[PDB]
Amino acid sequence: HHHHMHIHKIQAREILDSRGNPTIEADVTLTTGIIGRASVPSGASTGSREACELRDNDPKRYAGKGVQKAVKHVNNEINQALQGLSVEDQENLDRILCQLDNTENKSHLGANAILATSLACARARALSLNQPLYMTLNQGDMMTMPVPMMNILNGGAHADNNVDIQEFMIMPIGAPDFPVALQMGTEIFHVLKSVLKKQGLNTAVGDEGGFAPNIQSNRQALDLLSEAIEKAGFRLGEDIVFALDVAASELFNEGFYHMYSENQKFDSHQLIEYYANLISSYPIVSIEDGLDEKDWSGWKQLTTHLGNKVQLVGDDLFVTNPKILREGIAQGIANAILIKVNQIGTLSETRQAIKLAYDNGYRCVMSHRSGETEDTFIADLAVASGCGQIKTGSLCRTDRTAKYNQLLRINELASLPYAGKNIL
Amino acid sequence: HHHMHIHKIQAREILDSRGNPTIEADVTLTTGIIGRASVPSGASTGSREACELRDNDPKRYAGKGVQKAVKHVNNEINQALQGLSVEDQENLDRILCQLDNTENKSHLGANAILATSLACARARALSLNQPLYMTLNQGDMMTMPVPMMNILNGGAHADNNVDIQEFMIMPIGAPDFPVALQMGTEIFHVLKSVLKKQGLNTAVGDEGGFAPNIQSNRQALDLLSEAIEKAGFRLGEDIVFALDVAASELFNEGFYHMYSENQKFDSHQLIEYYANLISSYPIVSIEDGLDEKDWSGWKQLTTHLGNKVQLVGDDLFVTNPKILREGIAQGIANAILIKVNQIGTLSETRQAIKLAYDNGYRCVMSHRSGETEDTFIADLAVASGCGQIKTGSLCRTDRTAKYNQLLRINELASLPYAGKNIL
Ligand SMILES: [Mg+2]
Ligand SMILES: [Mg+2]
Ligand SMILES: [Mg+2]
Ligand SMILES: [Mg+2]
Repeated sequence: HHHHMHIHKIQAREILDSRGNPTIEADVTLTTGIIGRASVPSGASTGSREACELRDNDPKRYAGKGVQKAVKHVNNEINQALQGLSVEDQENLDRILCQLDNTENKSHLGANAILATSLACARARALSLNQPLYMTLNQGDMMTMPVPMMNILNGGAHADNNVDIQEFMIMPIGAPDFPVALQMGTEIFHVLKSVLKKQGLNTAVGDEGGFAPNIQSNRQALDLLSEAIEKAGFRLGEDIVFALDVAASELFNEGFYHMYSENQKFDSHQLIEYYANLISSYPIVSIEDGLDEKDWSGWKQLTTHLGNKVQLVGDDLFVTNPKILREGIAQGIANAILIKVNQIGTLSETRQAIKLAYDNGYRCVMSHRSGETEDTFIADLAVASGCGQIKTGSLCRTDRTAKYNQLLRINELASLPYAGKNIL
Repeated sequence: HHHMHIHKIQAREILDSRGNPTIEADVTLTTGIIGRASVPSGASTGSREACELRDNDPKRYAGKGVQKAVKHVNNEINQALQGLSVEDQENLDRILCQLDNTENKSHLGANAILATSLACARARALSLNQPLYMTLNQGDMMTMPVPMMNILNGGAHADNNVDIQEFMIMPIGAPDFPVALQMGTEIFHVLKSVLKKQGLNTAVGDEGGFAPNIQSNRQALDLLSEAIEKAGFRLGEDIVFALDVAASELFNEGFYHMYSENQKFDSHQLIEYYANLISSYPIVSIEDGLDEKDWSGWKQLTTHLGNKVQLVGDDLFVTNPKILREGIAQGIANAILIKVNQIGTLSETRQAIKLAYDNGYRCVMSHRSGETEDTFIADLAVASGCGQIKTGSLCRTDRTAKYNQLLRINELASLPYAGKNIL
């Protein structure tokens, strides 16, 4: 009977994210007793057009970062708005949530309250169907185990070192399947720890589990990773390639991009040239947010000049937002989008952005935030969407490894190809 | 009772919070219910811990694969347990121990055995349609535990110069557990500002505590004190300290080496050193203050300071009822750190707890420095009524997942918070 998908109750609670800041978790209980549960991540380098992350701003509670207001919105308005409705229709529930909030940026109820509800409903649906989450999430795309881009040296907003570039990532693109890809990246990660330790560089980790040394230059960071790849026995280019998240909106000030670690200040043109030179020296296949979220003329130039040679990922540029991605597609900027559910607030709108990217030749990279939880939703969504690439952290900290472990579990019975080099 | 019978047991290799392989098991009942559990891994491991079976293939995960343990679950353990009931935890655990037939579980591996033991416990809870902590209680009065929160990491958990492994705060003055978690978190974030303002490292070690270099252990305690005060809490009334020295890591050739302070100590001298710390700071608990083999030292420590401070045996006892029994008889320590993977079954862990309770020893439910997303120790801490948990700093989901599970239990458990009763 299909009334078994009807919602009995929705509730939320405050939990801690992986940085120690509160975030929201929602439980959706159906009339059969089944409970779908999901929690919401939180970024540090957040684009200016991300949907509203509703916080309490009480200085006497968690330094103003409580989320009891968002919890209260789930317990009250959202619960009573959705009770008796079916979780079988994800689009209908997300539509009701957006209309209940009735603001462009989800600032009445909070994008975190809406997303917690949206994802918990998706899990309640999957439990009702008695199928793994990734199966219930697929909308016809050919599923693959994704290639991970693994952020093993952290900088920028994620660490207190002098590193300007936010993320230095390795991608085990030459691996034959996902378990071996994880093994390769893990082995490189541990060799990198030894390489750093021998040079007296910091091996404590930043927010995403990558080491947080001070570096002499971005090139030194890439040299250190190259050294670790070689000492682990893998081949640059053939086995492992590089991806970067510059998070350049964090470096843009007063009309210039500031590479403080290198005492350099670049206009847009000079930073494009800077990237072209890095690409000619290292196998960098992907650059995320190479330019500022408002530098649309720069992004167009970057895409024309280097887009044939490298993947260019809009993160803050697009904020997982179909309206913004549509404008970017029309203007010809970037060729990939970083998919962050909590940048937009619902599964359904995330799916819109994915469809708009696929239909127009853009790749999708499924992504964590730097503030994670134990929730592994993005592992199932990466597989289900067939996007072929995931960005979910270094190889330490369970906020990251829990996603890698969920991919290992999915790989057991999914009988799916590894995206591998097809992502190029 | 047909609904509690085992259909199949299987295992898989996953990554722990340090990036090293570990084992996770699924126990599938004839009803289709699946109990799942994974196994943590220590860094400063006692010499008498049960065998953590690794593959030792240098071409694979630097020799730290656990496929041998996974295969022991898939084959020997599955075949031995097919058709038995998870209703009786002691029976399954007895069967697992007899199947291995070695003193330190070196044939199947304590990790293979523990993964099965805990997965069976979960499948049992699910079959009873009861929260895990409910199904784990064995008559003790349940409480929400006071957390000791390791917010400055050293020793084997970070590559800084810090000798003491763990500097912990305990929000003993909090009215309930959510407020205790809030207190510790607020201090954690303030401590980050304190360190950052002094130019000290705020990247984190294995358990989520900051990993700066320090001038001395007193300086570290001063830095924690400054953060407690700037966060607006009171030393003593609100917040007290606990330490894990992991002194077996510091012991070599008759002396304990505090390299960071350019000093070494014999056992007698290190006892004095603790006495002086305790008189300068509100330290209420010292774990592994002496080497795992320094039994004469531990006796002296216990007689001299045991009425003033909690003395937690960790490597001293390795959650092993046989060793705890010897220690109680000799009068050493007054608490035990409970680590399921030091002994290898839930049933033997429960034996240690009961043996401690029956003799006036306190129990501290504990993580390992290498954790997984598994939150079993949150439910076990509550179910045991031990009143104290050690499960990490206030960042890294390997730690916060356990605090989050305690928040979830607290919602409907209607249980008191152990508070100052832990003294
Ligand atoms: Mg960002
Ligand atoms: Mg980014
Ligand atoms: Mg230890
Ligand atoms: Mg210890």
